[PDB]
Amino acid sequence: TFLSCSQYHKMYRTVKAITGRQIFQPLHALRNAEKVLLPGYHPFEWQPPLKNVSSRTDVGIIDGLSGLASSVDEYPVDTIAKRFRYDSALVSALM
Amino acid sequence: SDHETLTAILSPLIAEREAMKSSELTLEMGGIPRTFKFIFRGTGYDEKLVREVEGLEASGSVYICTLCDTTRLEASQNLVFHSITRSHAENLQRYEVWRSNPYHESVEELRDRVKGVSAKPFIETVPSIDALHCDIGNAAEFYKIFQLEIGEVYKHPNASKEERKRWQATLDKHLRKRMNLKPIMRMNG
Amino acid sequence: MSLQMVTVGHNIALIQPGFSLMNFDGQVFFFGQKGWPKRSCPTGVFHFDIKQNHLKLKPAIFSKDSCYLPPLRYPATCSYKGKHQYIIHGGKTPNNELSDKIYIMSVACKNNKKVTFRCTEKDLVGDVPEPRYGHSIDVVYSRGKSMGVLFGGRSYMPSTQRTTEKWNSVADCLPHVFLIDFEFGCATSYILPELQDGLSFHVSIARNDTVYILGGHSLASNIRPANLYRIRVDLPLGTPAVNCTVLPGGISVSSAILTQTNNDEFVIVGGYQLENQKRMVCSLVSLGDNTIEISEMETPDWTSDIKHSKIWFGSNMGNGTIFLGIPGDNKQAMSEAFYFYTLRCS
Ligand SMILES: [Zn+2]
Repeated sequence: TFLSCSQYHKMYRTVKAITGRQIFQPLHALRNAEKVLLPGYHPFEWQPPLKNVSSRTDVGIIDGLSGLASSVDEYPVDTIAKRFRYDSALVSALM
Repeated sequence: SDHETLTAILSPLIAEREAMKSSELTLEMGGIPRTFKFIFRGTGYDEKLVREVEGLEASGSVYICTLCDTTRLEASQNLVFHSITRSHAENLQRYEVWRSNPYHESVEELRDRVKGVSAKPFIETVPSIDALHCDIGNAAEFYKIFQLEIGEVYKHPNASKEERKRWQATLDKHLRKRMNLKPIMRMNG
Repeated sequence: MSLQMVTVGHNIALIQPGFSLMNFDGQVFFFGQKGWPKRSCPTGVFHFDIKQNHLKLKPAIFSKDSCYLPPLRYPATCSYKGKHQYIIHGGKTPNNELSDKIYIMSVACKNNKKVTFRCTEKDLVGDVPEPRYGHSIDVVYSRGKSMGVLFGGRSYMPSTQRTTEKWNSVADCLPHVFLIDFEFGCATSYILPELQDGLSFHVSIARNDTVYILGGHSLASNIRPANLYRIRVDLPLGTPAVNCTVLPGGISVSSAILTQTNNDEFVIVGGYQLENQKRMVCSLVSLGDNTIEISEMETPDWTSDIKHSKIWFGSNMGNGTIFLGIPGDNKQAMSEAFYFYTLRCS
């Protein structure tokens, strides 16, 4: 429903205030169930392994520039880009 | 169209994409762990992008088909008899022939030899046809042929480029009088 | 010292930072467009002809037998004046690969200001240097022969430590010296034991037997050293020899622009002082027989748009003349992203 967090919290608190029960969940409980659904959560093994590829399986958001050094002597860049890695999002979509 | 930043961002992704075409994947899928292989088909590029990254020139060329190798002028004589004949590595080696210029040919005769390619292929693809822009381009072309055929120019050609705007106006007005259509230019689906 | 502003052609888009201005026969030429060569001119090299502060970038066709070269974006260039020709090595393709091959620019025929260039692909043998950019080549003579000195610059990681999270990162080449024969394209590296730290975007002068290097930008500590180094090569009929000496009285400058303002007399225009300080005050160097003297040049005028900008770039047109370019204005939105200037030295 594309609802922001704050209004979701208000909905939560007034539902718990009206009915006495607890049907919605609080927000920290939301994020700690969210982190199972991004890329970068589950262990896996590339075999035979991949050259030029960091073998850690705890990769979520990194910057898209790949740490492209960018100062006043080099080529000027102006863009922002965020990305996963390919295998990370691939295993997350598979699971 | 800013080619520099686009290359410098997307090249890690094409590095990883080339990397995982020769491996197996192993992970726990609800109980027992299982394995995987992959086959990729980069297809969902429109027409302009695949003319821009695989190594062709801009759109208004003479070599038109991104699959076969024929002149635009050739398709007027022979209509339907070609086949797909454009790999990726072939465009790589043709780029090599372009940069080397072995036979010391002209600019023009070499461009006639290489069949259009004048840039390094940057990415891989499979060759195919996009459906959406096929439909949209056909609709625009039929809109063009109606705006023509109201002007009756099969009998007399080459009128001014103002009466054709008038025929455009009367076609939109009449079709709104017979099908009740709102007038727009960016031809939505 | 005479600044002047300059009007712009219609296809201004071909100018980018990291270009190259070669100067053939009193006739300037432009190379290193942004983006691949379009269908309107497949070479990429253009007539940089300028008249009454209006430039008219006419194209330039090649010979019948040249090798069509991609736009290298930060090459090493120098003047092999031995039948004038230029040398191109290194650079950076638009796909951010890095070639290491050498390209030699020469002329075939000039008939009423319509010129035909001629460039040749040159491959190397021996200890080929790693493909890199920002470095500096220079030619030198001794004892009736000539050789090419090549001082290293920044490059990518090798094929092992290059990781897909740090893919575009960059480290200096190991500060060695490369000597190159162009009669056959022979290569030889030498480990000089006096220069230790890496350096890039330095300024190189060659006076017929000796090569002078100043400025430059170290990466490892990320500073700009205040020194200069004299390199004496020598060409006996036996083995060629390398030698170096640090010399005091240097400056810290990074990515500046040189020009031959007079016979054995040069000027360094400003660059960057600190990581945000663009260097404004320019300098001049008298390059004597075996001495070398840097000195304060008379502080030429700037417009407010120059002294309130943040980055510039440019190169050496050839005769006491440099061409200079800054990006557009964010608070003065109506722009074609770039504006330009020209400095003379008479
Ligand atoms: Zn075809």
